[PDB]
Amino acid sequence: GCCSDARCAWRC
Repeated sequence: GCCSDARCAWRC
């Protein structure tokens, strides 16, 4: 589950 870059992840 990848979402907003400053808190949630980009790597999935």
